[PDB]
Amino acid sequence: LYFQGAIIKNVKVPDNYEIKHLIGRGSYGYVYLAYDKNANKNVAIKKVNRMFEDLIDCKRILREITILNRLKSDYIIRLHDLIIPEDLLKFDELYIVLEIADSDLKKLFKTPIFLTEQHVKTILYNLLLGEKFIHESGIIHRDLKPANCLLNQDCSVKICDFGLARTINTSHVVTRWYRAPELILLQENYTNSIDIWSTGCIFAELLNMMKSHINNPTNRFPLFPGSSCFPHEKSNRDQLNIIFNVIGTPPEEDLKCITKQEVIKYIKLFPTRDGIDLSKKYSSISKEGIDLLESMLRFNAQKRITIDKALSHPYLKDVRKENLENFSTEKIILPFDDWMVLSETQLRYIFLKEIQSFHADLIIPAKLN
Ligand SMILES: Nc1ncnc2c1ncn2[C@@H]1O[C@H](COP(=O)(O)OP(=O)(O)NP(=O)(O)O)[C@@H](O)[C@H]1O
Repeated sequence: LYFQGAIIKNVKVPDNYEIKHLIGRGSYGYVYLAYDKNANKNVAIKKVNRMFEDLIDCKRILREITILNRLKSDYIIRLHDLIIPEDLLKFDELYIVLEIADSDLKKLFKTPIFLTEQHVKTILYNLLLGEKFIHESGIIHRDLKPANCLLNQDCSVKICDFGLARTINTSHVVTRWYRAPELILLQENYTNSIDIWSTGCIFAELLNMMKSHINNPTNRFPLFPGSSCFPHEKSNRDQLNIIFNVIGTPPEEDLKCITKQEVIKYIKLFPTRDGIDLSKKYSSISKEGIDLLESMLRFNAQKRITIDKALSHPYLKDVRKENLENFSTEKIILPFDDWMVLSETQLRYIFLKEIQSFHADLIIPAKLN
């Protein structure tokens, strides 16, 4: 006769944080509502377990933490605190304290509520302002999806979950539904256009919330749900399949970017087909709206609409705030680099320095230098 309210049990955090309840979960973390006595505010606390088993996963959480700690924007979720581990040399857990948000787009999409088109617009624009800041800081998030676009009741969007981000120069559930084809196809280089693609996918799901497109909330679906999310060739073949089913086999101009012969030949062996007509799928929105949607979802990363053009797109004139597009921020420097293979030792050092940024007096063990 166990109590389900024993989900709070595993969460051990300094006494100034009062754990209230569970709010959300992903493939890596469970996150909890908590009240902070010292700051007088609600916060979110992400707990990540088993964090040195796999070192690729370890690096992931370091990247998430180091990025958010060096970002300063109302459109990116704030890093409120990092809790000192009790065992500084052998800790396998980490408590990440974040600015709280009311919700997230994945939750909204499941709720039995309908949005107006102004809502859709307000939200997409807010998302794009966030992506702009990510760009101007010389980062590509690389894994934008409904789960990591947090939402507040006033329609403001806060981006999170930067563990897959890259800089501009075990087994888990893995969602490939918002991945750009170039990424699916594993091409050498890529730009922020990768985040615009993801934005297009999200936009389709924002469009689903209008009653005139979908009368019954039960039946809102992602645009590209091809890949299976549970544990390279087959998963990506299905994800590439469904993308072509929607936007079409690509034309020759789109294939000129590609470097490797075998990839072109892989592509070319998907039977030629035309897209769906998205105007017919989303037939309550203007031709401008559909233009914005179709521009974000171009196979050609080069022809895909840019952040700046999406912000200034006529479909969003009604909500645009050119005042907020113009800000000044520098390219952040991360305390490690993408290529760097790093030891447990070295990764524990960098964690503790970040934790030290929030806790001035923390002393890093000599063993970890
Ligand atoms: N600051 C926050 N405020 C409120 N809810 C949050 C916050 N951060 C995360 N959540 C909720 O927790 C979920 C998981 O967060 P996320 O950062 O994706 O965890 P993760 O497992 O570490 N990353 P992923 O596996 O890519 O989802 C989100 O989809 C939200 O429902």
